[PDB]
Amino acid sequence: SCRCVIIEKDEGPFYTHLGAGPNVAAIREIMEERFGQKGKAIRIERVIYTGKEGKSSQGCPIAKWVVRRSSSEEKLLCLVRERAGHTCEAAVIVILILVWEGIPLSLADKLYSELTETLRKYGTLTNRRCALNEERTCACQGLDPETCGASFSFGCSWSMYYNGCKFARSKIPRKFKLLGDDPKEEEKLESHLQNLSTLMAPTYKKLAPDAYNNQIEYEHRAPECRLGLKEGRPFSGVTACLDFCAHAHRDLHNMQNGSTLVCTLTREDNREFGGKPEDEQLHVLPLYKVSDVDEFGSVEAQEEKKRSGAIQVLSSFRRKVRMLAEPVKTCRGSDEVWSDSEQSFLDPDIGGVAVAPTHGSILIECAKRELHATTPLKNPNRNHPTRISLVFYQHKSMNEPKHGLALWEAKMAEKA
DNA sequence: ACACACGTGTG
DNA sequence: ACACACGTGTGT
Ligand SMILES: O=C(O)CNC(=O)C(=O)O
Ligand SMILES: [Fe+2]
Ligand SMILES: [Zn+2]
Ligand SMILES: [Zn+2]
Ligand SMILES: [Zn+2]
Repeated sequence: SCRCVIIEKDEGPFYTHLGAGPNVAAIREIMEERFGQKGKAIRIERVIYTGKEGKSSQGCPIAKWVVRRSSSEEKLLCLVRERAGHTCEAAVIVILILVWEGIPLSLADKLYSELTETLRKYGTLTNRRCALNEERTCACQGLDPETCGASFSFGCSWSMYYNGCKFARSKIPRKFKLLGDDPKEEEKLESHLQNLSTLMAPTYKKLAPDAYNNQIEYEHRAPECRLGLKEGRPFSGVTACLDFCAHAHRDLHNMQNGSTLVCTLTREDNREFGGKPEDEQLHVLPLYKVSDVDEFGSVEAQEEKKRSGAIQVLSSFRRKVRMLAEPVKTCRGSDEVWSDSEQSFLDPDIGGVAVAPTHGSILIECAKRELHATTPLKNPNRNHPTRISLVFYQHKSMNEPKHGLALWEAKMAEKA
């Protein structure tokens, strides 16, 4: 759409549905309008796309810079990318929005408790490729099967076998299936996530209207493939991640021109603004580094944030981890090894920009397009997790009524 | 190209 | 508890 000219990967994935404008100043104007507040309440960080991925010696997620909530006065964090070379009307795009005070703290406290107890006792683990490094030998979730970090997926999901909702053949699908057949437990679980899906829809509409609008386009066509209890239902699936290390990946089944909302819950020792948690999980963009200047282009302003901790400049580590003796085999013992990261820290252009999302916060990013990851916990324990994330998304080709049951019957009706 | 996947209902 | 049928996109 611009004659800056064409457009490549050197500048990063291009999209505007989280927001775009000719300069950082214009982004503040958009965000102040959406959020209803001007000034210190909104924080914008410029991040530079380098295309060079930060990872450990074993190929597992690491951070290099941590963007942390600067003060209780900061309500909304915005990460932006100024696209290299562009002077057009979409020169600066929004790649992540973080609402610090996303849901009520009393609900976050209760969801932390309810989801942990329900899922550890009744949850069916969902196997995902991003649970493992590329060599598939790492142990970032932990090795105790009773306690290891894990991911549980609910709602509707896309299926290559139907090119549509996996529930195409299910009379009365179970969107929140738990081990056994305890309907009362599944209904409680369902009610919590349906309620939360209902609470977050308006927050999504408010802060990322274009993305939100794309996700409700076929709401009245495929309502069986949407969550939520009130008009305006952008979400289709929800995944709960309990101390789960999501290795660098993109959410490739996600619908184009959408986004994912991540609601973070944290263990009880990490719920005060100025607190030293024994551990914490971070959300990382491994292809980005931080700028030398703040939102307004001041070097000293950026240096003040570095020494204040609002941007935590991390340093290299050398730790001992476990490596599986055999890789985990695909759908189709252990030994100790050193894991380093000096190499990611020696190159200033190897990326690793992390945010530290708080209890009850809401994170919005286009996970289909941006490589993203979560850091492994020191002692993962899904029975008492350091962090729970609830990832709300809509997969592609989820626009048929009744989970696509009509097209499937019509499909098999092409018979001989 | 081509290995791989936030699966489920049949029998 | 198993086997089998159904078959898409992407990043590289
Ligand atoms: O929990 C987070 O912050 C990110 N989670 C994911 O990217 C995922 O499970 O696909
Ligand atoms: Fe993801
Ligand atoms: Zn790993
Ligand atoms: Zn341009
Ligand atoms: Zn469905």
